[PDB]
This record gives sequence, structure tokens and C-alpha cells, in this order.
Amino acid sequence: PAWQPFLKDHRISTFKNWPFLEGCACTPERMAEAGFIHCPTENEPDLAQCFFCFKELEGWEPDDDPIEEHKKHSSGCAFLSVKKQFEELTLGEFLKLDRERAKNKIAKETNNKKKEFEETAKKVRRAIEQLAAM
Amino acid sequence: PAWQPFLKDHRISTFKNWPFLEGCACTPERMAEAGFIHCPTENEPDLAQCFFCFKELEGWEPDDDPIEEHKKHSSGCAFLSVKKQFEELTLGEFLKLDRERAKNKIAKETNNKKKEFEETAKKVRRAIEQLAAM
Amino acid sequence: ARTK
Amino acid sequence: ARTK
Ligand SMILES: [Zn+2]
Ligand SMILES: [Zn+2]
Repeated sequence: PAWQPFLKDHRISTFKNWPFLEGCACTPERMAEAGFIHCPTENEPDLAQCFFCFKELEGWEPDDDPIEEHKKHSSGCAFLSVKKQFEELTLGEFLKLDRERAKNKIAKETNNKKKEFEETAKKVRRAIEQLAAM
Repeated sequence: PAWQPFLKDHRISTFKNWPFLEGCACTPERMAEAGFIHCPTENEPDLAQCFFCFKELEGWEPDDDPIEEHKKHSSGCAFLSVKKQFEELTLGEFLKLDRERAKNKIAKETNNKKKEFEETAKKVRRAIEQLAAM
Repeated sequence: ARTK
Repeated sequence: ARTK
């Protein structure tokens, strides 16, 4: 299925044109180990996203440890507390992780919608503030 | 997915018009526990099949213990050696069981093809035996 | 019980 | 590294 993102090897494969290779701390192996997928755009060519909590990080430096960055920016991500390898998870555990991923993807869309609305509400509020002046 | 047959509750649901109910040893719960699905036909209305090794059994008696029958008729079925509940299986274990099921379904089709061919070969051999007499 |  |  597309439970593929739970597989580290699938995650590593996303970093086809990730620029940070051998010599660096945030190599594709390390990024994939930490739960990241490479999601490059034009404004952000090193954009990476956790497959599980959906936190999006960019502006990577060579010395960045992906695990430490993931912890700093998204300290509650359940993926960070998975100590077993994928194949060692029980089905019950896997299913619970997959439910938690879905809850995470609702906190993410909700969050993006809130942000977008507030951008608009500020502009609107500003305009009406001017009218209320008389 | 149709990994549904690994779920006991799905298996129990197949026995909609299974005739052996409370009072009997081979009740739907017990049959489903042992790995059976109800596959009724006209010539065999109590036909039941193991979802995992695909052994097909009919002519059930009230006192039949489904586990014991499964062991007697298909002693090498790996499902019989699963001691954990489904949710307690690891993914690696589940995947290995699913590969073994697929190997079982190839031993079954192969077996049915052999049987069919031999039915024909007997008839043919009989005919040619008569011609060879002179 | 018995085989098909 | 830093947020989008
Ligand atoms: Zn995360
Ligand atoms: Zn079996």
C-alpha cells in the first residue's frame, strides 16, 4: 500500500536531487532515518517534510543533525518515540501509529487553514479600522 | 485490504447459513477460530475451507472439533502454529505468513490440475490399452 | 469431517 | 534548519 513512507528505503529514495551528500551531517540516510521526505520547491529547494507529523523544514546547514532538528521543531511527533524497526512493530502498534498519522494530517490542514484565514482577517481588520476612524 | 481472512470476525461472518449452531462442537466461532471459511455449494452445503492452507472439508458431524479435524486433514498448515492473536503478530511475521499462504495457494491449484489431468489420463490409457490388445 |  |  502507501504505507510506503513508513519504509526508510522509500524515504531515502525521495532525496534524488538533495544536495547534501557524503561529508555532511544531514545526509539523505540520516534525513530518512529521522522521518523526512524531500519535497523540493523553487523558493525552497532543500524543503523536507516529516512523513508522520508533517512538519516542514528548510534552510538546512551541513552540521544539522536531522533527529535533533526534528526534536527541536516538532517535539511531540510520535515517530521520534518509535524505537523498533518497522518489521518489528506489531500490527496493533502499526495500526495505532497509522491512526496517529491521520490525526496529525488533520492538525496540519487545520493549521494551514487557520494561517490563511488570519492573513486575510488582518487585511480586512486593517481596512475596517480605517473606515471606523470616521 | 483482503487480508480480511486473517481476521476471525470476518471468518465468522462467512457462516451466515451454516447449520450447526449452539449445542454443537463445530459452531461458527469454533470453525472460524480453526481457520475455516464457509463455502457452501449444492452437492456440499456444509463445505468449509481453511483460508490459509486451502484444505476443503465437508461431511461435518456435531461432535467434530474443528481444530482436531484441521490437524488430522492438514497437519502442516502454518496457521495451526500461530499462537498469537492477529494484532500481536509483527509485521515481519505477518508478511512471512502471507508469503506462506501464497505458496499454499500454488500447492492447491497445482494439486487440482494434477488431479484433473490424471482423471483424463486414466480414461485415455484405458482406451489405448484396448487398441493395443490388437 | 472429510475431504472434497 | 528552519520552518516553512
Ligand atoms: Zn515528525
Ligand atoms: Zn489450514
